[PDB]
Amino acid sequence: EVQLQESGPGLVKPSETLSLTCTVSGGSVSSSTYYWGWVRQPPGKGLEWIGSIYYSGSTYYNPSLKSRVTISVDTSKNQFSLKLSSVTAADTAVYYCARDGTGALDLWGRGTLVTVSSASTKGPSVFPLAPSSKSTSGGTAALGCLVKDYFPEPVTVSWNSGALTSGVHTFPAVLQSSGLYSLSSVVTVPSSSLGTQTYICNVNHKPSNTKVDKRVEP
Amino acid sequence: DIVMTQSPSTLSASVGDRVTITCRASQSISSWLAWYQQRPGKAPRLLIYKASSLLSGVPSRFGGSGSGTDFTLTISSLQPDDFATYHCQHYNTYPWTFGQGTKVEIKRTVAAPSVFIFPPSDEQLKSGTASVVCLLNNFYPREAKVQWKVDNALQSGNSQESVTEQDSKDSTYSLSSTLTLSKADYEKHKVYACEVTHQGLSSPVTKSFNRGE
Amino acid sequence: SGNTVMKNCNYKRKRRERDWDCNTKKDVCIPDRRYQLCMKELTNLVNNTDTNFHRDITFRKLYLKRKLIYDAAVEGDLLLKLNNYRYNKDFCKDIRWSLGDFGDIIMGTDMEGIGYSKVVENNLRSIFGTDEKAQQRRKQWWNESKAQIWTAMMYSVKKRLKGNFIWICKLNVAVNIEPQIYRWIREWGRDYVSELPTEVQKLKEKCDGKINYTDKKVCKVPPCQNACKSYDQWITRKKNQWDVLSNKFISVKNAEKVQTAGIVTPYDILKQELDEFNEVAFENEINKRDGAYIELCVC
Repeated sequence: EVQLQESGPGLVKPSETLSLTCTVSGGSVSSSTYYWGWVRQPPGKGLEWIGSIYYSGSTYYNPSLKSRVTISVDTSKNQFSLKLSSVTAADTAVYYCARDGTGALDLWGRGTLVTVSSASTKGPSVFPLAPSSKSTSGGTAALGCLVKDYFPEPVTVSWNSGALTSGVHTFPAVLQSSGLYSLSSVVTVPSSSLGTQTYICNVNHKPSNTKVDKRVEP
Repeated sequence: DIVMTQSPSTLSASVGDRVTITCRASQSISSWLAWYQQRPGKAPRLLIYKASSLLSGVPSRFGGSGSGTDFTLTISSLQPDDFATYHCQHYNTYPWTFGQGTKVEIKRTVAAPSVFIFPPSDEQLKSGTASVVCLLNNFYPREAKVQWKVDNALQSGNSQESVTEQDSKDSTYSLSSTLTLSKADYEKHKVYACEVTHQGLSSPVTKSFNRGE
Repeated sequence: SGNTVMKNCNYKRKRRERDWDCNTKKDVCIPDRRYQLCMKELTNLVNNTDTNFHRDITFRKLYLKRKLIYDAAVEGDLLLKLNNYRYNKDFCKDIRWSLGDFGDIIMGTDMEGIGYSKVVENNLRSIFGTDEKAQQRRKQWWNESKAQIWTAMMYSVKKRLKGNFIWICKLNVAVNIEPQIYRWIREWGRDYVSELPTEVQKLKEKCDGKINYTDKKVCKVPPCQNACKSYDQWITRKKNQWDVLSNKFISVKNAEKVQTAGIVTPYDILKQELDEFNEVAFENEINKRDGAYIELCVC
C-alpha cells in the first residue's frame, strides 16, 4: 500500500530557503514508470504544480517557480525533496507531494502547511470545556477543549487517542488580536456516559513539537 | 502555458440531484484532462483521467466528458460526502495547470442548533484571562446569531466566532462564539449568557451560567 | 486405418516462449497454454466407431468423464513438470486457467473453436445433441463433474507429495465459474507484469546515462537506439493484445447474466488479480507515456 508523507518545518522567515521532504512507504521511489512531484495551494487560491522528478534524476519545473526551485531524489532513503528559496508571504501555502503519472497525479500526500513569517513559533495552552453537571438535553451532553495562543496555526485534536470520532467537531482556528491562533475541539456524548467513560483530548502542535493531553471532567 | 477555466465557482444541490461542473481550456488539449476531489481535511484525490476514464475505486456516480477545449464533470446523484471542491487539470504539455476549483455545497432541510455554554477553567483564570464559549451544534443553514450578555448587558467587539464546514455525513454546520475578557473584568460580573436566534428555533434559545456552581 | 485423428499431449513449452496469438481468430487473443491444453482423449472420440451399436446416453456421458479425467490428469502432471515440480502460486494459477478452459470446452463457451478444438466441439455435439436445451445439459454435466476434474489435475502433486501434502491450491477458487475472457485477462496481466521489468532492464543497460549529463544516449547512440526499437516491438504487441482482450470483455460482460462483485471494466480484473496494480501506471506503459520510454527513448 504505497503512501506519501511530507515532513519539514511549517514556519519559514522571509528570504530564507523552504525545505520539505516526501517519503515513500509501501513501495519504492525507484519507479521506472512514475515521476514524483510537488503541488501547492495558497490560501483562497487554486492548485499550482511545482515540479516533478524521475528516479534517474531527470527534473521538470513550472516556469512560474523554475527561478528558485530545486527537487532532489534520495533513492537510498526512499525520498524526494523540495527546496524553494527566497520566500515571501505569497509562498505561504499547503504543500502536497504526489505520485506523478505523466500528468495524472494518482496518489497524494496529506499536505503540510508552511507559513512564511518572522514571528516565532509558540506552543499552545490547553483548557477543558467541562460538561455541564447541571443541564443536558435529556440524553446528550457536550464537552471539549480550548486550544489557545499558538503559532503557526497547524494544531490537531484527537479524542481518546483516536477511539472517539463520532460527534467530534474541531473548529477552524481564529487569529486573535495577539497574532496567535486559537481553536476548540468539541464532542457530544450521552449524558449517562459521564463518570462511566473517560474523555481525553489529544492536542498536537507539530511546529513547536507540543503534545498536550487533557482530562475533561465535570 | 495553458489556462483552465472552471464554471461555476460554487454550486448548491440537494442529495440525489444531478450536478455538472465545466472546465474550459485556453488552447486545445487532446482529451488530456484529469478531475480531482478535495473533501474537507483530505488531500485531493484523482477521480477521472484522460478526460473520461473513471479511476478504479472511486464511486460510479462520477462521470467525465469532453475533448479539445470543453470538458464536464458530472455527479449523477449527489451524496452528503460529495461536499468537496472539484479541480480540473490538463496534462497536454508541461507545465501542468489547474483550474481555480468549483465548491459543491449540499442543500438540506432546516435543522435547529443545540446550544451549550462553557464557563472558563480555573487554570486559565489563574493565568489572568477568561474564555467563555457558546456552542451551537448541528444546524442548517449557516446563518445564526449569537448575542453575548454579561449581567443583562449586550457585548460588543469582545467575542469571536468560528464555523465548521458542512459535515460529510449530515450536511450540517457547528459554531463556536468566544467571549474573551480579563480575570479582573470577568470577576466584576455574575450572570453570563448567550442568546441564539436561528431559522429553526421558534423563540431564541438562551443558555446561561453564574460565577460559582 | 491411418485415418485416425489424434492430437498428442506434448511437453509444455518454456513460459512466454510463444506470445498471445491475436491473429488466428482476430476478435480474441489466445495464450500458448490454451493451445497446448491436453485434449488427446477428447479429440480421439472422432475415431470411435458407432459403439451406439449397443449403448445409450448415461453411458456416453460416463465414458466422456473417464476420458476427460485422463486428459485433465495428464495436463496436471505436464503443468507441474513445466513449473519444475515447484508446488507454488504459479502452478495453482495454471491449474485454475486450464481447469477453466476444460469447462468452457464442455460448456461450448470456449473462444478457440478452430482446428482440433472444432473437432472436440463436434465430438461433444455428438454426445449431447444440438437442440436449444443441449447447452444447458452440457453446463449441467459440467457442474456435476467440475470438482472431479480438478481433483484429477491435482493427482500428480498428490502422488508426488504423499502425506507431505497441503492444500496450496484451493477447490472453491479453481472450480469457480467465471467467463473465459475474465480468466484470460487475469492470465495475460500476470504474464505482462513478468515481461515488463525484464523489458525495462534491457532498455536500461543500453540507454541509462547522459553524454556528459546534457544529452540522451538515444539521440546519437546506435546500441541504445536499437533497444528502443525492440522495446517498442514488445510494447506495441502488448498494447494490441490489451485492446483486443478489452473489447472482447466489453461484449461478453453485456451478454453475461451473472454479476461479478467489483468487476465493471477490464482494469478492475487486473486490480483484483495482481499485487500493487496501478491503472494509471499501466495505461501510461502500454501508451509509451511511462517514465522509462520518455526518459530513455525520446529526444
